[PDB]
Amino acid sequence: ETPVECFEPSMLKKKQLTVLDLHPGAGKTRRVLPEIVREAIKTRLRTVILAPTRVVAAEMEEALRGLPVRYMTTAVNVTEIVDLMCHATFTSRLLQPIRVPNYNLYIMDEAHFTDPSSIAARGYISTRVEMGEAAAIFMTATPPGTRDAFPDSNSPIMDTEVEVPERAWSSGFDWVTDHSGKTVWFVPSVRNGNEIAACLTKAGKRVIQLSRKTFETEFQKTKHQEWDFVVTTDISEMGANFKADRVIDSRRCLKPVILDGERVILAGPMPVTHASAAQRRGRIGRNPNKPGDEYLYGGGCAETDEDHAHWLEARMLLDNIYLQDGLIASLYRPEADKVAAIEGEFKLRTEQRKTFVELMKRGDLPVWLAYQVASAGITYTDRRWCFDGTTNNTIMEDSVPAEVWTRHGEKRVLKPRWMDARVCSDHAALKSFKEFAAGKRAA
Ligand SMILES: Nc1nc2c(ncn2[C@@H]2O[C@H](COP(=O)(O)OP(=O)(O)OP(O)(O)=S)[C@@H](O)[C@H]2O)c(=O)[nH]1
Ligand SMILES: [Cl-]
Repeated sequence: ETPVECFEPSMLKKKQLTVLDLHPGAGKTRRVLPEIVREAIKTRLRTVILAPTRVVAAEMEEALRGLPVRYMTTAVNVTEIVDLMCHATFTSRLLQPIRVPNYNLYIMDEAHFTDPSSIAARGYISTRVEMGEAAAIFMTATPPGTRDAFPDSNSPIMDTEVEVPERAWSSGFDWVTDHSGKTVWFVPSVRNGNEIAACLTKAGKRVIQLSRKTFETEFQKTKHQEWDFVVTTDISEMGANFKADRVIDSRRCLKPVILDGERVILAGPMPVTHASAAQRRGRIGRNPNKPGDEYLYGGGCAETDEDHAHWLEARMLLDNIYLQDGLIASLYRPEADKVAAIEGEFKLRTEQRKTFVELMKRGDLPVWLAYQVASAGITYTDRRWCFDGTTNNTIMEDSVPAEVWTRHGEKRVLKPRWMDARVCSDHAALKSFKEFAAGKRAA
């Protein structure tokens, strides 16, 4: 229950689940993780290590060099004693009709990650631990329920609430561009990031944008002194290391919300959680001999309620991940109260379960949307639902209805039967959903 400040080998005994909240300067990846891994190899424990991103996974692979650790960059079925993969890869593996190894040790890094695949992985793991099959270590500086937006750092951080631009500006924010150092700017969305980055670029700044779809390749560009701003969504809350001296934090996020069980809207921008604010601020103050890092933030914090879609989507995943004796994993208890749904409420019959996973893995659809289409009895290749919805579900592209040529040869207005705002959030999202609706892409 209570987080612990340092690793101790008793945490590796079955039924133990520990939240490890390491102090600044502890060297989690380079010092603590190899100690845990060596002790795991020592006691012949089948172990998996779960990184939030491929960037962190690559950092772990380096830190663990010379140890028998196998890094699985993709969710392909495999079947030397320590596996390494991303949270998302792990959950994708759980969905395959192949049993995942009987790991007796799970190590999850940046275990505060609130994406549905991470929530689902935490529920599966905590269930395996509760059943005496394994031990688990959840590593995070911001465990569930944290209310401290201003935790300790290696060096003191100068915190100041300011007006943070939410749109492009032409004047009135000279403190933004008068800065001569490096700034990480957290924005609530890709579209907002696009508008802010363009404005900084117009002002002569060298900007790198980061988001979930681009993160691995664009994060590489940060590894040099060749930039003035990183403009990033919340994805950089999950262990992204920057050499910066300032964070500009909107303190805002978008929240996917299922309205009346009929549609998903992206509500907000609204205040971030305390954990998110702490992690954003946590990009700086990291050098104990470099004072003066600055955290400029645009508003207050607020805690999630039950209307956030990711926890329902995690239950949709876990209901369709088998265990022995037909068992269904529960959410990790600190998060279980974020949904009203019970284990099994979303468990689909075999053929519709298969379509559900196809829409997610092949179709790149959000979990909620994939579930609506699968549970309606629609097969994966039937794209008619993308066009026969209410006019109220028309997706707009440049202030006119978006239009798609189907592989059958008709031009159709994009009007999905179920509307999930995430498929048309940004240009990259829409482009993908358009290719999906065109029946062109079976991936
Ligand atoms: N390039 C480089 N960076 C280091 C080295 N040791 C620590 N750092 C970086 O200094 C920062 C502060 O270290 P620390 O407080 O221990 O954070 P940490 O997250 O536990 O450190 P780690 O998991 O990345 S090893 C981190 O960003 C860490 O990556 C090092 O040997 N080389
Ligand atoms: Cl993103």
